Amino acid sequence: MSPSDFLDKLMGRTSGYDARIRPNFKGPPVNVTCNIFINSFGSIAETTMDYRVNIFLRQKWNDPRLAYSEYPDDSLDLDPSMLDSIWKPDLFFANEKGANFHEVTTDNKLLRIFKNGNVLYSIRLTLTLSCPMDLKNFPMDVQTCIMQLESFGYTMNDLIFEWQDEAPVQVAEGLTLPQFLLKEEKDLRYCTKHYNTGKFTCIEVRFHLERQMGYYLIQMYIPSLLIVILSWVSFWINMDAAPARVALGITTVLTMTTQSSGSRASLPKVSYVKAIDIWMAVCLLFVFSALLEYAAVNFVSRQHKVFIDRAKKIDTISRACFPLAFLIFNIFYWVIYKILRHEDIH
Amino acid sequence: MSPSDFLDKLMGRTSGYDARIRPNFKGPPVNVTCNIFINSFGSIAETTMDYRVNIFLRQKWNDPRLAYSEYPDDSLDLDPSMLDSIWKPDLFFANEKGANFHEVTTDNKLLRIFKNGNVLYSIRLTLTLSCPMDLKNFPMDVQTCIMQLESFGYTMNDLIFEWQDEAPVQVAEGLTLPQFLLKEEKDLRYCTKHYNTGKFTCIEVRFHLERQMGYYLIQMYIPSLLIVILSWVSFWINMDAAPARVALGITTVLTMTTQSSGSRASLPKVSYVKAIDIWMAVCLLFVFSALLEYAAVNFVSRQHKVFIDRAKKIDTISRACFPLAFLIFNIFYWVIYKILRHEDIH
Amino acid sequence: MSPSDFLDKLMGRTSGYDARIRPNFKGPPVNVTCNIFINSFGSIAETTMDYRVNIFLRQKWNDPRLAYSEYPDDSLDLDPSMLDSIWKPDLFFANEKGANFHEVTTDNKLLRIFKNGNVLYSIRLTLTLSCPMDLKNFPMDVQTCIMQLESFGYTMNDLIFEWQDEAPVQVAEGLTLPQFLLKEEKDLRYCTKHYNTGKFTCIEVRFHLERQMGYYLIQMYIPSLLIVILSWVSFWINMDAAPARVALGITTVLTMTTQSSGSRASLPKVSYVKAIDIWMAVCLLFVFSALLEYAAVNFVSRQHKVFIDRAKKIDTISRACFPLAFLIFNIFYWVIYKILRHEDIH
Amino acid sequence: MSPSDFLDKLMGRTSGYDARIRPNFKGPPVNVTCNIFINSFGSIAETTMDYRVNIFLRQKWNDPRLAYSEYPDDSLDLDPSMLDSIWKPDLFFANEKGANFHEVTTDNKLLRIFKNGNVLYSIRLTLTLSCPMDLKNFPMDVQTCIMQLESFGYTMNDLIFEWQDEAPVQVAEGLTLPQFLLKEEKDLRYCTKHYNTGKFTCIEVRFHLERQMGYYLIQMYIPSLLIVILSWVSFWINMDAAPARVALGITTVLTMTTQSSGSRASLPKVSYVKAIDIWMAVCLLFVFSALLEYAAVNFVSRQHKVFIDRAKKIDTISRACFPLAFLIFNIFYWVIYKILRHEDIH
Amino acid sequence: MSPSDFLDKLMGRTSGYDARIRPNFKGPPVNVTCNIFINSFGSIAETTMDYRVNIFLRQKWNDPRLAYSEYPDDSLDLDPSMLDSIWKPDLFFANEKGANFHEVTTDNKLLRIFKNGNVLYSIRLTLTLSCPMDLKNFPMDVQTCIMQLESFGYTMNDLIFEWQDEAPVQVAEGLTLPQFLLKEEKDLRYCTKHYNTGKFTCIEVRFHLERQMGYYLIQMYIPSLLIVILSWVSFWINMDAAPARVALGITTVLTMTTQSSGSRASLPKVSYVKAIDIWMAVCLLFVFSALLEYAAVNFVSRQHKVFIDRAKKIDTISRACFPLAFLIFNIFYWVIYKILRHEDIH
Ligand SMILES: *[C@@H]1O[C@H](CO)[C@@H](O[C@@H]2O[C@H](CO)[C@@H](O)[C@H](O)[C@H]2NC(C)=O)[C@H](O)[C@H]1NC(C)=O
Ligand SMILES: *[C@@H]1O[C@H](CO)[C@@H](O[C@@H]2O[C@H](CO)[C@@H](O)[C@H](O)[C@H]2NC(C)=O)[C@H](O)[C@H]1NC(C)=O
Ligand SMILES: *[C@@H]1O[C@H](CO)[C@@H](O[C@@H]2O[C@H](CO)[C@@H](O)[C@H](O)[C@H]2NC(C)=O)[C@H](O)[C@H]1NC(C)=O
Ligand SMILES: *[C@@H]1O[C@H](CO)[C@@H](O[C@@H]2O[C@H](CO)[C@@H](O)[C@H](O)[C@H]2NC(C)=O)[C@H](O)[C@H]1NC(C)=O
Ligand SMILES: *[C@@H]1O[C@H](CO)[C@@H](O[C@@H]2O[C@H](CO)[C@@H](O)[C@H](O)[C@H]2NC(C)=O)[C@H](O)[C@H]1NC(C)=O
Repeated sequence: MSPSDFLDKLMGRTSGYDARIRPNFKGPPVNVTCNIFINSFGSIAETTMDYRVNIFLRQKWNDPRLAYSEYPDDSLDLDPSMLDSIWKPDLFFANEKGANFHEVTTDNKLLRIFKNGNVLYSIRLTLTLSCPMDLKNFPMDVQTCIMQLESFGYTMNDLIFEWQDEAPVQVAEGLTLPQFLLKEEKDLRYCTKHYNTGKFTCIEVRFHLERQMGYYLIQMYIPSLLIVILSWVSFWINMDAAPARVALGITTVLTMTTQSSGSRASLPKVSYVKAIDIWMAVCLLFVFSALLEYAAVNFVSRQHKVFIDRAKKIDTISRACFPLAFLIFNIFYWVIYKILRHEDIH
Repeated sequence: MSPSDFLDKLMGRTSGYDARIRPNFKGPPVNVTCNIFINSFGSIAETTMDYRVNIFLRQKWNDPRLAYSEYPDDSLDLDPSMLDSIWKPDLFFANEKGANFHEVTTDNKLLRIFKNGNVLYSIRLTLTLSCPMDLKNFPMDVQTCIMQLESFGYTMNDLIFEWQDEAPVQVAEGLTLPQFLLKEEKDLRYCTKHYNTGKFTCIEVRFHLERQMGYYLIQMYIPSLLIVILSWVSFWINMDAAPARVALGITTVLTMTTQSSGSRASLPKVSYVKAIDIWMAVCLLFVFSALLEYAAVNFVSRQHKVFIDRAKKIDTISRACFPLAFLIFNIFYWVIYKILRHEDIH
Repeated sequence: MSPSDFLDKLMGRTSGYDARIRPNFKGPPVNVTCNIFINSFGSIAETTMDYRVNIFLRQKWNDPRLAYSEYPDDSLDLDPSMLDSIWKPDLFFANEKGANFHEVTTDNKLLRIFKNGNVLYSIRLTLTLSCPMDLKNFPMDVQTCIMQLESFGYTMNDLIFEWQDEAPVQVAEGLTLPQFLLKEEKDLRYCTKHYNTGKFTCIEVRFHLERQMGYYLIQMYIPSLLIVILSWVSFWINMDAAPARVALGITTVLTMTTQSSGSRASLPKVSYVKAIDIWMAVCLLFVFSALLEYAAVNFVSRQHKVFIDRAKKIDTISRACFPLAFLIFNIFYWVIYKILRHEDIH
Repeated sequence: MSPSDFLDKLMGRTSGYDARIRPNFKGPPVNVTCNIFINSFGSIAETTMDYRVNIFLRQKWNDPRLAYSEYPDDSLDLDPSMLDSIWKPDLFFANEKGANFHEVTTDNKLLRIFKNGNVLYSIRLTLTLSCPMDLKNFPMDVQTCIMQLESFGYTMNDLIFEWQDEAPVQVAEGLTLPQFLLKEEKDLRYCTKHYNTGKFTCIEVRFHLERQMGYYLIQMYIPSLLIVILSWVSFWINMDAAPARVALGITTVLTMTTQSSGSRASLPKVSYVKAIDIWMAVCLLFVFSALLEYAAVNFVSRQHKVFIDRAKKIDTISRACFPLAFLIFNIFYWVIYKILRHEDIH
Repeated sequence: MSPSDFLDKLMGRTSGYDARIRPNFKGPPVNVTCNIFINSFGSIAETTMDYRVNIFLRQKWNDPRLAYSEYPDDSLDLDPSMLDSIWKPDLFFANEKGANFHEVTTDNKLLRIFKNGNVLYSIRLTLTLSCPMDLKNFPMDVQTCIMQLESFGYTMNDLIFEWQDEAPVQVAEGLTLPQFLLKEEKDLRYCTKHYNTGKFTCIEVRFHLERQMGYYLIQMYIPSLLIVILSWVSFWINMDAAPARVALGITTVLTMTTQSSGSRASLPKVSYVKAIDIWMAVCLLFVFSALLEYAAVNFVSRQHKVFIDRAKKIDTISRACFPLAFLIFNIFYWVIYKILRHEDIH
């Protein structure tokens, strides 16, 4: 038996097969079972509020008109040359900003037809999916990325999207992301769009990502801590030496304002306040109060000797008060964020 | 009755249907009723003077030649395979810089034909629409984005664009923009282009966006206020200590010039002045006058003791004059902008 | 009379019409009358030496083979479906780096055929035209943008490009550019390319743009003036206080070098000098000479009291010499540039 | 014998050749022998975690149906006009983010058919292949780039990919990369993907790249060494002069924090620490301890003469202690990294 | 005689002309004579190691099958409608990273057929050609850009590429590049690729570009010279005033490190050292030695009056030693680079 003509007798003008008609035209809705295989993950830009992903989308459905028994082979691995002449679901990604196929040597498509009439349809896709991100608790935040698979033309009585009981979302082995950590577990919700044109099917997955804090502690917490400790040096400097103490005040706030403005380089402008802003605002208040303390002792020292020992008493108290009032804030910052970020796991 | 041949008898060579001829060729103009559904909104770049939007454009019109009665179904959900062989309006966006369709799995199109001959045509579009923006009152400004839907080839006697009485512009639930706030109400104007080639139909919507101020107060108002308060420390420093007071003058203007140049990072170069420039120019005049005040008291102190108490009197007056003259400016800046920005709601 | 067959009898195999043959094959050259309508203007990047423009290109020419008398309608508004099967001029833009059509819903084309056989052909185009820019007199410069419309395949004996006597270049109402001002008048030159392949027709327009100076005076003239005035404070400071005066010298040149390097952020590296460089070089010489003046008085003061009053005399003279020598330069800078920029209007 | 009809008799409807059927349909798997020729290499972006490469992909396989004996020519150099009508392997690159063909004048393809029925298929490709990079030991790191060639539709019983015994990967002569060094040797592994759809063939190459350190020593090691030596000047400055010594402390850490933040300009945010961070953290601890040493001697000097010589003793010890404790660290940094980077050659 | 049928009789099924067969199939190789016309030149990015160019590629060759005598016209200006149905060389650019055609209104192609059977084929192309650049002697370097035109499918016995004796490379009048100078003369080498697939023809041109130095002297030589002269002020300052002299030391190196890091903004990271690095390293050594000189005189001054005049002697010597040792370096830097850059013209 020739391989070429079997495609003609199975589908075409001779058999009356039409690619514009769904399998069960006036019967039960077509149940399309979908699953994905994340080949790559990355390019998560916070400013643009989206992320890039490369997936292998597989779809399975039953077509009674494509049932065959002539060839004894249980499966029929078919090239994508007739993929434009069989009926396919009109799946689309609702949160997608930009997508394209892959044609590096040939069409990156797979098609298989089984004896019972089922059809396996695999494709390679690159997506740039939008993600509404909440940047509160910025250095220590669990984000949730979204992915919706919804039909465009067919309603609930025509097309239904489902997952398998077996691994709907598989991730490639060894895929490690630079700045976050992909959780093993995933959430499969069942969205359903309700437009003025009618009802449409939809399926949704959730990806939980945890940001890595190490970079931020190396960049905007340890150097800011060093700057605050540096400002604490002024209590040990001689109270008479005015240019030295003011230089320790002013140069500290000089570098701190630049660090505060530079800590929000990648963050998209957001009206709410972040935990990083709380940290660098409290540290800026600490070093500004340190210079205002000198502005107090310098005016106290000139009141003309009970004003001399009183001037030294502020320096002695502040030597063992500013580190205590900063260690308390560190406890009230590194505990209230390891409690609440732990809360709201999902 | 077969599904395949009904499309042939309804339209094609057998029925004489032509896609190059409008429905009422020599009769009343075709009334096309349009509406949109904003799926996503964002990427509003001020430098490029445009914004990005992803919409679902729906068009409805009556075609007498497409009236059918053979199939008892009231509606006929048709795949987009014959969308290139029926008559469609030549709609285009006048303010569009760049647009494309979506073909992530199949064509993102919808087509429905009813018994009376009406046609429903839905499509998914991504647009980059130009927006003439006025950046005066920059930190607190209500912008207005524009969207025009105009025919390219047909005139008023052929094609007419209209909205429904029901929700012409619908926005997806949960769509929150990073830096602005989309008003619930919308304005539907009725533009009409008048070129040398004739008259053309047009319809226009207006989107009112309010910028969020929080980011700006965290970045270029609170740190500038801290810098001005820091410059006010020099009145409390000893008048004899020349290097300390000049260091408090110069380092203040050193950081202020960088902050003034850095406050216009994203703003496209604009000839008019902004409210941010007024704020940082007045604050720069305040800290420059503070250093010029020291330049006055230092020259007054050396005139050789009536010149000593006179020198101290300027410091005592300026301790309770600069905050008063700055609080008055704050009243004359945070009231004249909450009055006028409130004015001109549209 | 049917609408469909008239296109077949007017042009096609039955009538012998060929789209590969110009109307007057062995007669007078075809005169194509062109005009444009600038829908948008902007994205004038100085670094890349080009600008972006979106235009409506209209072309008019006579085709004797397309003359019709059967339909009583004077004009024949035709969809762009046969625009690929009629003869069209092979116009191209010589200074174009990148261009594309627009297909947001359908083809953005217009075609009209009149009784006498004339053809009106309108199209929507987006262009990125290169512009050779001269950046001398940078803050105050009149640039000239260029746009050439030239045939690629046909010579002078075949194709001739012309303008109308009526408004060849029309600009959309309300089009205001961010950083420049488009002059109302335009120049229509008549270029003619002379390659080794022969002679070709060409038509050229000129757009005169004036830069807006306000941004630059807010950024690199007023702050530099404030810095120079700040350096003039050192004459009023006590001559004995060495760290204060040197701090007023050094911090001034510290900020000035950064401002001089930062004033050429967008300017493409150019070998010639600009007016901004002249301004900031003279101001840098003024503040460097101010510190060298202190380097003179400090060495004069220690020569061991005729050396004391001599030291004070330089400070008293320089108090009323540096502003006079800077006001003279301001006159010799703001007059020699309002004379010469006024000159060379075209 | 005509050249045109031989292609028709060799393949087509007359001969029954089908491009949708692999050569040995129900026999042994088709063995495809592949090799590449790297025409260009570069654009290795660390932030995006990928690299760009332009290659000449050559594939060789046997087709019994294409065996010919009519033309005495041993080889048949065929234009790519029938490349779409013969069977070709569905090769694809697994780690590819973006790829395209080349059509600068014509299709950049080559096809040769020999007497025995073998087929040579050469193509020009541009790839943007993702590379999982490990940035530990950043200034001195051996990276490994990856390239996988895997079939999409055919399994192990159908398609098998192999290399030659002769030069599978050839590099163009004179190809020198800006920032790395391509090793002469290459590793050819034999990957095999195992998806839920079945087994697939795969072949993999490895490219070993060595970063060039010179740029980094000129930028963030020599200037940091100069800064640390500059901080060592404060031991030679007079212990009484408080503003001079604190200015040598503070300005040093002022520039060092900017250098530490600026050393990670191109590096993508990574949670682990790098060797550059170790270097600039130890140097920051050295200069911060130098200023804390002054904060110790200044407080020791005022205890009211056994406190004077004790104050000078710390300065004398630190003159010959800080360079010794820094030279030891240099030995413990430039040896532990020339041992371990040498280790793990592959 | 009709114009339409002559194309059919000259080429097509009736005449047996095949576009898949070269003119002399089993005879001498086809000699294709090529020449270019650079319409635009620019966008030479050093970081990406490539440049952009827009050219008019003209090719001339003889086709005996296209010889005609029926039409008395010596030349036959043909539209590009049959350019896909005649034989054309498979030219490609070996060093090209990205290229595209131009279709702004129609296809930007030209075709002419003469009586003897010769064919003239002109096309418009935009290229992004890679250029291996050597950045040593960066401010004053003669670069060489490359352009290779090589066949992809045909070998030496089939296709041969040649230039004319008359102007192979023509440049448009008035083309002035921003940052370099294009030499009038050009080098035409004769490359010949030798792959494992066989021998291929190739032709190569060379473009010599000279960088303009003016921008660099305005940016990183004159301000660095001013900084070094500023550091020379410290010799004239009083030796007792410690904070003034150290502030002149430290602020100088503070600005110099930023200038040294900022002088390599556009340069791609390169392991070798550049002339700019030599210049700013020597100037950094000069200002660091100036501060170390103060660190010497300050320690010499306190040795308890033979130590006082000895301290002043270093200041007096260094007043007339540092400018002499810097002028000698200027001679040994501005002569050794005007000798060697002059050498190696090609
Ligand atoms: C697609 O799935 C739906 C839901 O599982 C099927 O609908 C059910 O079909 C069974 C079998 O006839 C009925 O007994 C149920 O009453 C149906 N339920 C509903 C809610 O309709 C449907 O038959 C499936 N279609 C196909 C083609 O497999
Ligand atoms: C499209 O809408 C216009 C305006 O509503 C219609 O024009 C009117 O048609 C009615 C019915 O014949 C007339 O009585 C009016 O005089 C018309 N007004 C104008 C200004 O023309 C038009 O008929 C509609 N066309 C279709 C096909 O529905
Ligand atoms: C296109 O325009 C040219 C120039 O106006 C026309 O050429 C002239 O035609 C008139 C009418 O026959 C002659 O009297 C002149 O001698 C011609 N001048 C030249 C320089 O050739 C030409 O006829 C026009 N062609 C068409 C088709 O309108
Ligand atoms: C492709 O290569 C495989 C492996 O070399 C070949 O499979 C072998 O073929 C020989 C010859 O018939 C047998 O003796 C071996 O037992 C086979 N081994 C396996 C593991 O199958 C195969 O024949 C080759 N196919 C072609 C078309 O050359
Ligand atoms: C293409 O050019 C080559 C080289 O000029 C030609 O080859 C020569 O042809 C002449 C004329 O028959 C012979 O006498 C020489 O011996 C040939 N030399 C070589 C090295 O082959 C060739 O004939 C030209 N082909 C065409 C079609 O013009």
